[PDB]
Amino acid sequence: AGPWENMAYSMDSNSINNIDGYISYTGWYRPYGTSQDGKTWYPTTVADWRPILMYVWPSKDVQVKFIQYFVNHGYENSNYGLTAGSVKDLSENTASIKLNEVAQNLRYVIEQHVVAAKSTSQLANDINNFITTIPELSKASELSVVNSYGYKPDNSGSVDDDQVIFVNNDSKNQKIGNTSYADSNYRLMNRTINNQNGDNNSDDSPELLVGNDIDNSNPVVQAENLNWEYFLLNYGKFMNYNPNGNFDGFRIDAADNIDADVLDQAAQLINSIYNTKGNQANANDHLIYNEGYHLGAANMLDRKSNPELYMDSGYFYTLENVLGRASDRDDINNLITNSIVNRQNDVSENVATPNWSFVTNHDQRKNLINQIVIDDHPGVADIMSDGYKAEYVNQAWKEFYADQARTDKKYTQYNLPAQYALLLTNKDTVPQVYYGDLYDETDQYMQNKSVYYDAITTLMKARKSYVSGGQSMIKINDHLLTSVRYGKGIIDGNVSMTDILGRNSGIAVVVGNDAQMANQTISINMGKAHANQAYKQLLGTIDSGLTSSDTTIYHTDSNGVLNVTVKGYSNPYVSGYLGVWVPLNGGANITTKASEVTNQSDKTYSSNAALDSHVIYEDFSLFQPEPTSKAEHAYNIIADNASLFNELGITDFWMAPAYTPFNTSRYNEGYSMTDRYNLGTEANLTKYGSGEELSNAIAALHDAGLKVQEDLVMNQMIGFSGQEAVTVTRTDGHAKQLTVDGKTFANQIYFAYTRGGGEGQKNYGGKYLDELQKKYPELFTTKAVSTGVAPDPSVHITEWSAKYQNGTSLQNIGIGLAVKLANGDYAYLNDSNNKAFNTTLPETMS
Amino acid sequence: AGPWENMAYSMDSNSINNIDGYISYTGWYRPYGTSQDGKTWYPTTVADWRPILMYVWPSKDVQVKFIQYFVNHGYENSNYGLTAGSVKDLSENTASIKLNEVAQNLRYVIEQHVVAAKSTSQLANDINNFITTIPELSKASELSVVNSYGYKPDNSGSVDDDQVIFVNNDSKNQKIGNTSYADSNYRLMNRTINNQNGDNNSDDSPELLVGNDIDNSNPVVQAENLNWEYFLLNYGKFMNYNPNGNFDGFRIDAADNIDADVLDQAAQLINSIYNTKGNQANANDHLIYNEGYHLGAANMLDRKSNPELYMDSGYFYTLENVLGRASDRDDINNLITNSIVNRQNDVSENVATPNWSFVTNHDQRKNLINQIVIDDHPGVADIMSDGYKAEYVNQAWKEFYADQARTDKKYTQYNLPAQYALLLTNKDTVPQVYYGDLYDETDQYMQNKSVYYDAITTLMKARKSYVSGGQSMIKINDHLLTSVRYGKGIIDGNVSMTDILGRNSGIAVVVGNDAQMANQTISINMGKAHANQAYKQLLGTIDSGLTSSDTTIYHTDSNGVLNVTVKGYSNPYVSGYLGVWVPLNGGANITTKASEVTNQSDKTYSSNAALDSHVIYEDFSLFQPEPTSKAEHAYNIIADNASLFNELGITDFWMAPAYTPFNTSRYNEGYSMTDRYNLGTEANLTKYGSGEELSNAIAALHDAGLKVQEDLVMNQMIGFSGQEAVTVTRTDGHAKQLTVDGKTFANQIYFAYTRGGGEGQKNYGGKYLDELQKKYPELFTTKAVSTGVAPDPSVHITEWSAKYQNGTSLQNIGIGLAVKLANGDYAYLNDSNNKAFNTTLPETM
Ligand SMILES: [Ca+2]
Ligand SMILES: [Ca+2]
Ligand SMILES: [Ca+2]
Ligand SMILES: [Ca+2]
Ligand SMILES: [Ca+2]
Ligand SMILES: [Ca+2]
Ligand SMILES: [Ca+2]
Ligand SMILES: [Ca+2]
Ligand SMILES: [Ca+2]
Ligand SMILES: [Ca+2]
Ligand SMILES: [Ca+2]
Repeated sequence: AGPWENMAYSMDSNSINNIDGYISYTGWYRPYGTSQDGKTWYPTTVADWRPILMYVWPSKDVQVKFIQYFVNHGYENSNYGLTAGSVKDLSENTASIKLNEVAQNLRYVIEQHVVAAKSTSQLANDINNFITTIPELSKASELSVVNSYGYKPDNSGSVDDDQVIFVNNDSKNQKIGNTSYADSNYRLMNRTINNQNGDNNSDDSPELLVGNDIDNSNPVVQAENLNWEYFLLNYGKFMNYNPNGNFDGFRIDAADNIDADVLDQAAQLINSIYNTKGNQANANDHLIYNEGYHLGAANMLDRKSNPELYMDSGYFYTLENVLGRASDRDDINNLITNSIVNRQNDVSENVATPNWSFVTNHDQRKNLINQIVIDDHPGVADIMSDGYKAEYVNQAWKEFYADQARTDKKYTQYNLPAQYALLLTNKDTVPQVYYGDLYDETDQYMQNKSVYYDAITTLMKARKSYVSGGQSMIKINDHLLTSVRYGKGIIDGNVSMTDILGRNSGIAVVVGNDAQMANQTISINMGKAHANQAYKQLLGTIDSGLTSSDTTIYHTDSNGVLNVTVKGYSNPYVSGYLGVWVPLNGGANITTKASEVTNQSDKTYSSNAALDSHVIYEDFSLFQPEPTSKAEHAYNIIADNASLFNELGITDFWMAPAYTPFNTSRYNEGYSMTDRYNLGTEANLTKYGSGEELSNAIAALHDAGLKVQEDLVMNQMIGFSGQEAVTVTRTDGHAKQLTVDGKTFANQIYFAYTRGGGEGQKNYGGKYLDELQKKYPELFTTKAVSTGVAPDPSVHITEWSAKYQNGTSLQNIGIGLAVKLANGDYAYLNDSNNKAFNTTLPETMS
Repeated sequence: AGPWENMAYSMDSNSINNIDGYISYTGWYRPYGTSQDGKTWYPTTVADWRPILMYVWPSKDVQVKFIQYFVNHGYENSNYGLTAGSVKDLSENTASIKLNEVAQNLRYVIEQHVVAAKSTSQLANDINNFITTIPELSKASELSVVNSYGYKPDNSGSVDDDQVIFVNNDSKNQKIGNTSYADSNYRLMNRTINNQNGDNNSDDSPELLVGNDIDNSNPVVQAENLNWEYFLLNYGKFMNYNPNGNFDGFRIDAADNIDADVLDQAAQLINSIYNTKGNQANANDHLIYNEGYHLGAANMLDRKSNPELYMDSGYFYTLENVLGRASDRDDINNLITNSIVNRQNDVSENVATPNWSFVTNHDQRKNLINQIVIDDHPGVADIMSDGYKAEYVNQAWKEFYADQARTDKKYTQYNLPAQYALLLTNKDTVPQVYYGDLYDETDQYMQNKSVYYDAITTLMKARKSYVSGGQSMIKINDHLLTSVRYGKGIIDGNVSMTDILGRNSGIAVVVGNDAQMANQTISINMGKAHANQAYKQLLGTIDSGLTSSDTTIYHTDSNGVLNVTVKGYSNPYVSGYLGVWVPLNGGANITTKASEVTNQSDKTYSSNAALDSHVIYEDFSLFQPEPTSKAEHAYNIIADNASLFNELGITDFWMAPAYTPFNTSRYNEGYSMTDRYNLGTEANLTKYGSGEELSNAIAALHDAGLKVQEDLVMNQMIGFSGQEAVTVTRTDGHAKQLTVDGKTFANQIYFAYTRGGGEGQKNYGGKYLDELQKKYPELFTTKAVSTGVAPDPSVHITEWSAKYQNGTSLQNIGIGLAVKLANGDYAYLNDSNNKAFNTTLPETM
């Protein structure tokens, strides 16, 4: 009958793509009919949908660009007045009447193309491409700082300041819109570390990192975290896999970036289940160690009587600045002082902050490799984002291994054996060894021992026999120190009486960071307990590198003093000097059990010989490849190697984030995850294997006497498949509004991917809360610090959604996708579920 | 008779150099006797002094290096066992008794040298040089971040993180020491901007910049600032110079970096003398505009009913980002939205934050020059500090002038005329013009006009005749806007009825930033008050540059619409487009006097046509040369040119900081000052001239109808000559303790230069406080925000000292100079002035 058939077949979701009642220019809809000429109109079936952009545009300008793009991409018909020449002079200043005329004729030429191919598929590509040319309909309008003037890439590989926060919006003003289903009374952001009570922001630790940031201030979320944690502490049991395949504790990821209440609550759950507060015997069996690069966390943990191990990142920087650099190395004395533990004369217990320390972790390998890529692509701003490429990393790796075998290294660490020698002999710490320093981490899992394997395992194994007792570190000259442990039960170097175990243990580590250091003879006080004793050299420096096979027998005088002679070397392994001496009669195990030290009734963790006896092993690398068979699954190899890890004195196996990875994430490593409860199936493996294989790995490790921790990731999820209309504001990592190249936006409706969770969340979300409330009522009557209320188990989270999220890093969708009428009213589809406004549609559809 | 004569001739200041009782390894003392051979000793005269470093050292290792350094610099005698081979094997592990034996023989050899020549002059240089090799006795021990791993230089030219703060130290522990004369109960640092009350650090604005930071939280200092301000407000009268040579108000330097009590009290003073609060007629005659690069100051000043003008630094960034960049210019639209004032349809009065705005100031020119220097010397960390050289700056200037003349500019601003076109036509601001944009600022003052003189002054003069009424800005395309003023007394574009002054004023500025923009015709709404009216093009673009002599007569239709045709151009002056139209029958002055607009009884400054009638002129460049004659003094030239400034419509003459410069400061410009009250004498000229010459410049400017502001500089002084023993901690510019390459220090005695002030401070410090206290008692009963205490005029500051200071930027002296005994007790000289400890000297002394 007429062109009114452009109107939607119905004014509801059955005919009009929408998201919570809002329309998107990228949406499609089913009109009543279509037409290849103005004269004949065919009604649409239920399978005939058309892009909204054929009918509506955000401005007359975009409408002109729509015409101009399609005409120049094959949709011209001089009979209808459409050709490159006929449309080149159209602009926003053309009368509205004419432009619509032209637009109405273009649809005809489109339907012509649709009919010839019997398909909208080519048209779909042309719409998608064209959208890419319009900033407000594509990602550019999100104002990534990557495109800002003078932006430099960050070798972390992510973009701290590309964020939007989810804000409440219950407006009755249709120009502002209404997303009340996504409203929240919580979203208390930056309640991080000492700002848990919002009254001390001295750590300045940001809430937003990457992905969908989880609102860990919401009591229903806080309840779900406990459900999740409880699931993982019983993983094998609750999954009917190996009944001994359960995690014992947690590596807490991004503990500087979540509401700190959830640290209290994870440590409360483990105390409720296992009785850890005031009982180091039990607490040492359920380690919780927090990832952090903020020194203030050590204040907080000491304040809370140490519910979690603090990460001694200051010492990592010390290690790299003093020993790792090529030149301009820092004062050798800083190794004595620049850590959470001053180790000049560490001759006490229960005084240091319980802490874990490292030479490398998976993030520090990431930063260095990314740096290599950045160096090979100067002036390319998107090299770590939209212009990131795997092949660049492959090339940086070939550079990394080649640089690693050099003496004058360009990118890799100098003095890595000395670094580990100090780590594995320091008192008052739980040291952590990195998988990628033992194995070449891009090859299949544990298939290539690195150049540093022999030296580190030599030190790891020696720690079991020699590292106990007091500690003393002495600066010998400007580039040379000794660090001495006195042996089991020996408090200090003036102790004369000891038992057999102490007598035959203790250790001297000698470290220099001047490759030109003059030959010279030094005196090492080993302690009165070690007078007239035979020592051998566990590990020494030779021109080509390192030896563990010096057959000399060294002797202490009647004062426990050992004289050795040391000089500077320069080789792939040592830039300076490295030398380690242990008692000749030694070898017996000297680890301390919790029942041999005095329990501290007012601490969870307490820094002493028992806790010191522990060794954490980071079991993965982000650059670990995908396996090509069942036998290359990390879980399976880990099961078969449980005894090797125990031989090395590892007691605490930090296992990779096991969760189902978003399949387009950069490393497939598990932090970018779609499902917190699905740790792999036969049909859908993770990089590491299947959940059943995980439960066997954990069981094998327990059988070798080790405890296992899971990377608990409360900060964010990535890869949700469902969109919600959310009101957002462009912010920085700290959730403060951000202006980019003079532009910003606030309180705008955004079609973010926010709803999902997988079958894992559907079937296990909230499943144990009733059981937890029965067994542990305290978890749901203890008021959280930041909120003043207890975790709320009366709601189960079976599917995530924006009401449970603080915001998201930019998703590359664009900010002007929501359709707005000429007067600025949002278009809207009213029905039973969506009652924010009356139905309000563009004229062409209405 | 023997080595006991090494002891000091007396255990007091008469024979031992010291600072407040503390001894320095760099000091000298008079021993009782000296000897060349260990056998004969000659007693010393009053003139026979020896360096302490010949007798005492901070460690055995430095004693070793002292021996080794002097033997290898010509103090060798094999008869005395001193030769290069005889000393190379010494080390801190040599027995102390032997090293002291060796050191005693070295003195004999030193004394041999001292007798051969008849002088300790060569020994002085050897000592001085030697100290340069010991980190703990020289500047490296200060932990300058310039030397840190990975340091990059800052084109500001200073080092924000090289600071120490002065802390209280009244200890009876001789290992901690005692500097209680330097104690204070104030030193409330970072009470800056919105953190005046200590409860809102959201601006995060640091206390420490450079030099000796003045503790503007101290009530005695606050009272002295009032004394100073009152002196400057009466400069010519109180100096018996020209009786009309007095400043009228202030540009306030580093307003973001001083306790904000001090902004209140300068506004209070102006109000007490001149009755400015609630009276814009008086207030506009006594402008106080605040230097600021922090947006948070706009809120503070709005909260305080605008006692000072806010500095619209946001808009300056917008100007450089949208128009001045070579490429990737920001959205033209930002010129409408990105300033303290949104100018889409600015059709109101008394709403906007009273503000001053600029295209350039002397600090932005400096950052750019330094950046040229840094580009010219990549990878050199000290290039802006110890490695700074004027010759590099000379080279940068040859580059600046050459690049300025290019079309493809590498360093200088694109579209500078259009920037000033927008600045000088914007409503709701007091615009500020930069001296260095009208003149080639490295030449003698005003001797050389720049390439931009004709254009800026054309717009400047035009403002007198055309710029008034409401404002509308309209984005025409992605790279092109019009900004329009409707003329005197015309509120908006819909007003139809107006007097003759309105009919013949108003102005259209058309600004494009796309040099390849297509030729196109545009419509400009001039307002219903401007229908059927002839227009002339005041300033336009031509292929080679700018015209202001287009003879074309343009006409508006019956709605006030002006149709012009514009395109993109590319030449040294325009990258994009610039075009300016005004009514043909215009020319009459249209500035507004305070009495024509409604006074705001609850504001000091209010943003309306009278405030908008003012124009600030920054009179100086840091790179101004030294004059070579009397005729070349900036003051003398300013007096001869007062009519020029008023012809340009300048009403507010921002005068350079007139204080006596520290004679080795970088620009000699007056911010690095030794004397706050001495603005130049005939025998000791500042760069700009003599105080008497300044008074005649001010009077000439007044004679031309201008008001004159002095750059008021309360943040810091530099160049004190008196040292004090002060207890310091290494900090960043926010007074937070800092670690550098893993090192820090805290509560350490430092021999800082902190005492001075000049005769100006002696003869005028506190001089008017009795007068002020009787005239304006409120100044000394109003309690300051930060301290809850009124300024205290019962102590006069006639000499500055560390008790009146927050701290200092690193003075490049060293931190381990104070002499420490083996047990860590500080050495000390007890006399009638210094009673912190018993006298306690090294054993040799
Ligand atoms: Ca977070
Ligand atoms: Ca992390
Ligand atoms: Ca229990
Ligand atoms: Ca994949
Ligand atoms: Ca991104
Ligand atoms: Ca360095
Ligand atoms: Ca600064
Ligand atoms: Ca200050
Ligand atoms: Ca300044
Ligand atoms: Ca010149
Ligand atoms: Ca010139």
